[PDB]
Amino acid sequence: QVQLVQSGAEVKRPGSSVTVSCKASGGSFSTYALSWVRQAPGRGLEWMGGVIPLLTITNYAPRFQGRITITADRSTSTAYLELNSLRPEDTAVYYCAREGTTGWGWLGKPIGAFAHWGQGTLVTVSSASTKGPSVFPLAPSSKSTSGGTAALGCLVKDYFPEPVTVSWNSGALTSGVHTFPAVLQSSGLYSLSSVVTVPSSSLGTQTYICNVNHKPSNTKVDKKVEPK
Amino acid sequence: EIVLTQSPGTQSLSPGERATLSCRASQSVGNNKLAWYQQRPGQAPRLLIYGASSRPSGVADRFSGSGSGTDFTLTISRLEPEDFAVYYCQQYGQSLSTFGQGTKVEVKRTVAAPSVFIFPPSDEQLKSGTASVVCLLNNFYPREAKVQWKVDNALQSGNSQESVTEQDSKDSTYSLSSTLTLSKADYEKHKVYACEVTHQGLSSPVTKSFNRGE
Amino acid sequence: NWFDITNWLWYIKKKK
Repeated sequence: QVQLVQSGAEVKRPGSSVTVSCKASGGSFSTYALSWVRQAPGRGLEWMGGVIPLLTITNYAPRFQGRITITADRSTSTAYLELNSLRPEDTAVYYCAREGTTGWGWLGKPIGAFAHWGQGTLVTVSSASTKGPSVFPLAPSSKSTSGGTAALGCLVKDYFPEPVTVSWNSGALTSGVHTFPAVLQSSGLYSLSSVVTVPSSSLGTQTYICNVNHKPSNTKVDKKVEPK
Repeated sequence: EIVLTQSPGTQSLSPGERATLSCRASQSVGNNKLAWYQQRPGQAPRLLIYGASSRPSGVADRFSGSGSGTDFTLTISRLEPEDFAVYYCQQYGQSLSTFGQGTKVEVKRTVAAPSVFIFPPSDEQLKSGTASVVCLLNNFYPREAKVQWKVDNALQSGNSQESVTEQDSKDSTYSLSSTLTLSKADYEKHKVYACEVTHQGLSSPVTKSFNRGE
Repeated sequence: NWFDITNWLWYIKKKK
């Protein structure tokens, strides 16, 4: 089975160059085309270019011609993507993809289309430094106590880089939970919120705790959210 | 460069219904080298069709591709729960390969007005010198919604950001969160903080607000 | 078309 494994996420300063790797296992490596496709947050897929290892023949999209270099190391079945003069607009998930083949096995006739994809590599172009978030409570309104539904949550603000994961009551509470996509502030730091709706009548008999985890800064906070 | 147009960009359909997605090319696609991919949130794309109509082994046969030249179509005979995702077409008929902008197939459901909640800044944050006010628009449909922040009836601009969740897998609704941020000093210069919401399910704008220090 | 090169290569090593 053909598998593609990419290198880990990276934070790069504006103007620098980034190199992403993609190691293939299974099937042939030298005679099948390998391409790189990127996807900026909330945007569509964009083909950047590709390479055919055996002939060391590259093919770059005009938009990247002059800023990109794709190479392949046949000795380790690894393909590389280098993108220079990075700008914030280059922040995206970069995927390597190999064309599929016909019939059984994976050494059949090539189809051109991308049948095999790597897991993707998030490249963040920023001047920001690693920072853990502050976790603030979003206390349930005291204007709904008597019956009805109440909303409460946690504001996870000013962290870098992505990601952050949030759970409630150590994963025991999932019903009604909404954890929003982070937004990028003018400071270059991220902020996100997580909320949950629950019966107003439970605010005095049940404890609600948001578990926030930001591995890069080792920020692991369990914030108890209660009525003010 | 061959430009691929996928219109509409979104299709709201019900489970079990048939779906036909269009991909129009600005010029003839050589040898019908047109592919279709499916992509779910947080996942890598998956090849569904290649060569305009060929389906790789493993891909459900409820997916079929047709067309040639500059007119291609992906057909989903009957939508299963896992078929609600984004679909991209791609042409590789010439060295410069291009993708369409994608079409999101989402679940159509009855209109649901948002339940609005406003949250004043926490005492903990205020102690740090900053004040973030959060507005939550919960469980609404369709996705289109608008939030306007007003401070002492003054419309705000440039000091807020918002984001929206993926369609809920269980009730097919969306939720939106918006944060208004000011320095503690500026926060203390105003009294009324309000979030005004507009949505198809609301005959008139809904406003939630609070008075600072009350 | 660059995307047709590998198909051609396939036929090559398959013939001789």
